[PDB]
Amino acid sequence: DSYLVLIRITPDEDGKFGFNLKGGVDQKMPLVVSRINPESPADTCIPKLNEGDQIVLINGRDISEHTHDQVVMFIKASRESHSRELALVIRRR
Amino acid sequence: ERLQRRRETQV
Ligand code: NA
Repeated sequence: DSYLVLIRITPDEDGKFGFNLKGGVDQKMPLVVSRINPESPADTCIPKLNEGDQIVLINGRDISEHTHDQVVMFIKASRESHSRELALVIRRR
Repeated sequence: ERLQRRRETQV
């Protein structure tokens, strides 16, 4: 069955976390990690992000009715925080 | 009913 994982990523020097996103309310699909860049922040945090993970919470925010572009905005905005850390709750099988 | 090509974004 599915389970949740809390993933905390700090972006690299170029402001990148190292993963690709698909999905959003306008895409008729959940938010899904479509690619992990090997050895990037998303690939080397503990626990690490995985391809196929479904993102359900972004820095405490429920994203179930947000568009792809709105979600991308939320992720980039994590880089302006006090620590500039992205905290994802994802769902995995 | 219909489905456009889905966007993918690198972050
Ligand atoms: Na969504």
